[PDB]
Amino acid sequence: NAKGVCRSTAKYVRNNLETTAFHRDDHETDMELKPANAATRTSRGWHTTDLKYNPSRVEAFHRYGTTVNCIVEEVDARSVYPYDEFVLATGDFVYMSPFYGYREGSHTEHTSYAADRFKQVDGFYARDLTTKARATAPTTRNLLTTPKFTVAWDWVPKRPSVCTMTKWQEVDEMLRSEYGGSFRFSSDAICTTFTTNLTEYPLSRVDLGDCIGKDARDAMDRIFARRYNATHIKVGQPQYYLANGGFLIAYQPLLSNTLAELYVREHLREQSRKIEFARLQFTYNHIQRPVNDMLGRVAIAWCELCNHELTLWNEARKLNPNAIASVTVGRRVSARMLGDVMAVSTCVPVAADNVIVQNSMRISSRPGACYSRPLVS
Amino acid sequence: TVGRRVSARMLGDVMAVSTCVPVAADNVIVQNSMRISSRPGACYSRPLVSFRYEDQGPLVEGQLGENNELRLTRDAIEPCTVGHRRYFTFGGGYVYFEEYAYSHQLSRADITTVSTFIDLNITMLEDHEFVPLEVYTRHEIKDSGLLDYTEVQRRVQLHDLRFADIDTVIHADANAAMFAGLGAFFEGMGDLGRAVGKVVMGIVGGVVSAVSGVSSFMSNPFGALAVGLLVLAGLAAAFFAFRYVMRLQSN
Amino acid sequence: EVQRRVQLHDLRFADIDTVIHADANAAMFAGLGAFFEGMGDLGRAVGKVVMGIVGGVVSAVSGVSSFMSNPFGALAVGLLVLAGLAAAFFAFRYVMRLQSN
Repeated sequence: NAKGVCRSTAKYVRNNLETTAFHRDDHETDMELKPANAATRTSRGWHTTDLKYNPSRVEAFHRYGTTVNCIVEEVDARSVYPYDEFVLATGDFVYMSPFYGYREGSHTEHTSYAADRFKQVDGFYARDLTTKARATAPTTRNLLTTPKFTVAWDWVPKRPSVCTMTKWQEVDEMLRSEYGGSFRFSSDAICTTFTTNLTEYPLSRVDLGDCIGKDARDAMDRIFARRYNATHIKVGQPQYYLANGGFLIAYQPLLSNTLAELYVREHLREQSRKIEFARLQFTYNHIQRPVNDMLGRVAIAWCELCNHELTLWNEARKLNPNAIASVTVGRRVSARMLGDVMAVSTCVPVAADNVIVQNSMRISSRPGACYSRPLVS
Repeated sequence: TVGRRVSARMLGDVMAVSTCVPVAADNVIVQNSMRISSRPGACYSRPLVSFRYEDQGPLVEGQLGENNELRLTRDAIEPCTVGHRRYFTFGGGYVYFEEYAYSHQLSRADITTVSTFIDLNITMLEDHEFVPLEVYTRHEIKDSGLLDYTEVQRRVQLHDLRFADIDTVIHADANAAMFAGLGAFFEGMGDLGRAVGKVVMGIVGGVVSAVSGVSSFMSNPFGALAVGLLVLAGLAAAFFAFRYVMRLQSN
Repeated sequence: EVQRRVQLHDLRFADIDTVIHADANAAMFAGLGAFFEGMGDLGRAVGKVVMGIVGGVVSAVSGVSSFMSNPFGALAVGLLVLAGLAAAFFAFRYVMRLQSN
């Protein structure tokens, strides 16, 4: 931080004992940190020795008795609730809360490293290794030593709380049926089938802030006004259910005008020989049988269609991961198959005038070979 | 198409089919390592397993295939890489391996799902590689996951280049450089160049063919033995006669 | 199956590369190196000169091997040994006459 240099010496372990290394077998010296040429605009990096890029590495390791190279790298970091640990853009984990420290409220957070491995600094000032210029305002700096690298970040107090659940999908049409002592839900919009117990969940016992309830009511009314107001009727008040896998479903049953009148004429005959549709919806067997057949056929049609599309899409995913992932996310991304799952990251853009193409694809050193695609700078 | 697990194979322009047999999840065991001990450069592509068809039956050996399939061959092998990481589907969950060794198991609920053809809520990072030093010092190959269609055709084009370089070496021979050197010298001398070159090329051809003949004879064990016995006899005769004349030289 | 075979072929090329990049003397140098490192200071004092003389031996053998591969090089030694055999057997038969009488 003070000058942009390292000591040219290090401690290492071999044969179960500690030993000291020295750059090219020479004495302790301040080595200058140089920018990495292939590093992006963001996620910058610096090194003390050029062997990572220069071809001299083919002989350098046989030319000197020992080498020492100092590395410094900027990376993105992410943490998720309950914020007990975090990950780095290199794929490594850190078993400590990003909000931890010695200040108020920070010292009670989760940690898995010894007390000597952590240190905090107040009134710290950053300095860019590229420009050699110092920062204008101070920060609080956290420092931690992992068994394979040291890591540092700027400290901030723990952010406020938020609603326990977030809206994922608004479904215009969703069929519900009862089978094997459980409810089953399905739609053409999503290929998932939700399964749930018959008992309704008491949402009011937990959503005291109405953050789930209010949003649900508004969405159901928007959908009803847009598509159903002219052809269907609301049967009763909304219902809440907790589906397998950790989803919460807000449901609103409907009846079409053409079907509602069948319940009306049955009720009129029942009243003649001797309205809350919620009391009648499943009582008249002769009306429900045609409905079970009609809607059962619709549900099966959607099920067969999902299997057809998933089968084609999952095969294309193996041939070209980048194209398939970019279409799903809606932006250019890089993707790779790590066995039976996919890993992803973001690509960085470059302006069209900052690119130059070379005139030849032939390799001069080996006459039989040629490049498949053009060379660029 | 059929609505159940089946095995299929393409016999040219038609398909052949048969039924698969199920095995219970508790009758299967996975091994801790993917490295091959007999040949240090090779590693298995997918984990090794052991299982039983019935709760009391003898053990059978295999390799874990795609989508819970149990293969009986143990033939998926690759050259070992650095920075290896993999997740394999296993009995309704996943098993995690790193640097060709086992680590732990996960539930299908532990990983986020791209549950729709389009979804924008993913919170990615700009990844930065923490490359191992062996890539520079020992020139070891860095892992790159499963091959895609572009990568497959890139490797096929690289292998046919290597075979082409081998063909050039066996089709050509060391005398071609000599013949080219001689020809380049003679063509520049005109009529005299051809008048001398035509006879010089003939005698040089006689030399290389004669040398090739005697060299070829030694390929046979009896040919190699005959020349070996001749030089051995010559050595015995030489040292005996040399020692004998040394006696005369002495007195 | 296609990607399984592609990975099997690149394993075979890696084994071929390993054989041509390495050489028979590496095993000898490794054996010598392990002995001299284990021998300590005196081991280094001897090893530094031993690698020089062994280098002279292997380079001399390679030097003649590079000559022997040429048709004229093979012919030159062939004519020399043939002449040596003729000289040896003639001289042996000659002294045998003297040995007889």
